[PDB]
Amino acid sequence: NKILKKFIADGMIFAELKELFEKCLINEGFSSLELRLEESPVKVILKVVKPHDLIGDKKWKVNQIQHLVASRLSLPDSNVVVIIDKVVEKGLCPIYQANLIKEKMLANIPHKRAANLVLKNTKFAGATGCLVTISGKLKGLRACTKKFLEGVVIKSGQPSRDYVKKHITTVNTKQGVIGIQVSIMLPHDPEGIIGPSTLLPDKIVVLDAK
Amino acid sequence: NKKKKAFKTPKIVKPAVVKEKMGWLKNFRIGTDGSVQVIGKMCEKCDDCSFMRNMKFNYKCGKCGLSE
Amino acid sequence: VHIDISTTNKSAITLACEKFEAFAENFIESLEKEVLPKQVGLVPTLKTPCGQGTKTWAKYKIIVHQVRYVITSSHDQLEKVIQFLKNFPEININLG
Amino acid sequence: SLTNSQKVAVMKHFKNKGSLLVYDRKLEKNEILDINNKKLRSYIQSLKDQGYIEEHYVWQQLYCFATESGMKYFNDQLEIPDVIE
RNA sequence: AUACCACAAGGAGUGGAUUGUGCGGCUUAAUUUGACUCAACGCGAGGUAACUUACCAAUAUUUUAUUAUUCAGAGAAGAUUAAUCUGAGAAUGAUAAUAGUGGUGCAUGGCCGUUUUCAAUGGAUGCUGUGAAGUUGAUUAAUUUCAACAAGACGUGAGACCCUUUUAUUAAUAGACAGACACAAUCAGUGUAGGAAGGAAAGGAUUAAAACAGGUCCGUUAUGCCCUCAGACAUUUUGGGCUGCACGCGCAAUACAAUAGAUAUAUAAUCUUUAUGGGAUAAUAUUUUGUAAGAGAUAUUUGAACUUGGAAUUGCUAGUAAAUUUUA
Ligand SMILES: [Mg+2]
Ligand SMILES: [Mg+2]
Ligand SMILES: [Mg+2]
Ligand SMILES: [Mg+2]
Ligand SMILES: [Mg+2]
Ligand SMILES: [Mg+2]
Ligand SMILES: [Mg+2]
Ligand SMILES: [Mg+2]
Ligand SMILES: [Mg+2]
Ligand SMILES: [Mg+2]
Ligand SMILES: [Mg+2]
Repeated sequence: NKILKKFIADGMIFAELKELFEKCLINEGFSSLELRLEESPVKVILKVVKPHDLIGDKKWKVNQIQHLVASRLSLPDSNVVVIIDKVVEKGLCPIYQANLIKEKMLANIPHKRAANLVLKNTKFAGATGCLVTISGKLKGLRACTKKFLEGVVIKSGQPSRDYVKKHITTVNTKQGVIGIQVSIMLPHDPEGIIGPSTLLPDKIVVLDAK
Repeated sequence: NKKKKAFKTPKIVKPAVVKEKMGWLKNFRIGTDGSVQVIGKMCEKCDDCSFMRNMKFNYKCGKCGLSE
Repeated sequence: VHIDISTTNKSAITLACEKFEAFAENFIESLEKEVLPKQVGLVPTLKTPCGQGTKTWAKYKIIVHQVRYVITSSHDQLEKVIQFLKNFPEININLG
Repeated sequence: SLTNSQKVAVMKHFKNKGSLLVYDRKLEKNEILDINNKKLRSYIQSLKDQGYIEEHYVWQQLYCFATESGMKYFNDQLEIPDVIE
């Protein structure tokens, strides 16, 4: 009963520390975060798409974040080590692909143009299919929704959970708020670097007689 | 549909702020020789600057609150 | 020397076993393997943020796996393995 | 409406680390530097209108980052023109 | 065609009494408010007192910037309990930020519910037409698999997959497949036999396109417009409310008794042989929690209606209904 109580408390730290990166790191486009807590330097690891801006400049962003994470957790400074890495493929990260729509919609480019660009990137990346939905006040007083489907996508059961990546972002505008949803279906690779290693249970291949 | 509360009673007045002029100079006396005659009492931890607040049964410090 | 393994997924506690069983039993000292049954937390909650529609409930869960070793050894024979066999996601609180 | 003694206690912390953690308790004092917590937040809110620091509020906590216009201004405040040793 | 949110064969109810709760009206200074066939009414995880709290009766305290004017170290604005420290901004304007459980879910996002124990849906090749366009029988929970066919192949949804119980044993692995035989074809369906388990092994979870002016601004540092600006439509303190009483309705707990009640050694023994069934309401006394009891607990007394309920209507096919117990 006591060992269950500890694992809950470190996760509420994780929920608060995730939404800081969604507010502070729009410029460089983080992909994820990972926290290691059971070592003497407790490890914060960040996967950002553009790490060459940070270590090339050597700004305070490596250090200002380092002071906050220890003072939040009441640990003294120089007890946390922050490690920065790259992201492998920019097309498969739906947080970066949805962030680009937040930039493009602010320059008054219409939504049919902005949705048509994000489908072309993942076709070069190699994903099998995507799904972008736009919803809200698009043309006046009444609201509607438009979805733009490319490729194939599976949305049922547990093997759906290994093969999709979705995210919800919103854009504020001068009249109303517009919701933005993006899904990305990851392709198979048995290396494990790019996608899930295991295979689909529907597809059954038969060895030749030889 | 909340509205302003109209009170049939007027406002109860607040006491006005006072400040005594040259209150710090009262603690010293000036002789005709030009020397200073000190009458107020300085607390033992803070003998250099601060004066003790003169009450009838108590002597009070404004910095440390030492009571005598 | 009671030492325990506490995890969140099955796959991490498996690869730590055959790495530890070959290194600790075959080389220096004996040991005992002990796996504890799982402990489950249940938070039954109502779905909608309203009281209008048909009232449905959902049950969330979180599982903890426990495998404990009971070893009696010399001093540095177990403590060299803590520095050597520290794996990445799992916790291993060692009680000497 | 803060004193000059504690206002330099704020600017000295921004030159070293550049970041500051403020909680949202309305009757407390900060442990790092002793200011009443409602007055300290109103001090940071007046710094934003000069543009020197940007803020982030999530999960009942404040996370503030100064900018290049602030880090230019803050080390210039404590600057001594000449030092003779 | 199909179905226990439809009948049929059956069985326990509800509607008739008492009480606990939610809705309507009414009353008052206030009895805060959303929802109204399935798809509102033990619903907002809304359980009895201060907070919660949006209502009434009273008290006390105040975020920022640009700029205009008057002050202000011959001490602004503060803290303390008239005299003691610390000490540099303040007061009224105007724009622009900040705040509101104040209005609009017929201005929005997100999260939901209902259709839905519904099964359909998209390119490409060929064929028909100038063109928009188009491609019967059996069986299955399922356009789920067959047969004939100007159609021949594919993809999505369903299925496959995942979690719990059961047999075994290295505890993470085997074990079930309609396998076997019979019932004239393929796809099926039924019966017997062996087995822990025989027909989706049993039960859940996940979950298409599309629709509703369905609910949610009183969950949110989600938001547009509008309204309010310092005894503020802000926030704090003390009492009173949300629970009141002529009256209509829905969901539930005990009862109308010998297939029972008290006592007990729980079949030692005994008693009640029809109101010793039934417990509402109320008094006196001891006592628990709380800043604060018409709140919970104990002894004795008082002992209501009630003897199986009009028209009508809900659920249910196996360890199911029904009855008695049990943690969070
Ligand atoms: Mg599928
Ligand atoms: Mg399925
Ligand atoms: Mg009745
Ligand atoms: Mg109250
Ligand atoms: Mg609001
Ligand atoms: Mg609506
Ligand atoms: Mg409506
Ligand atoms: Mg007010
Ligand atoms: Mg108010
Ligand atoms: Mg019940
Ligand atoms: Mg009786």
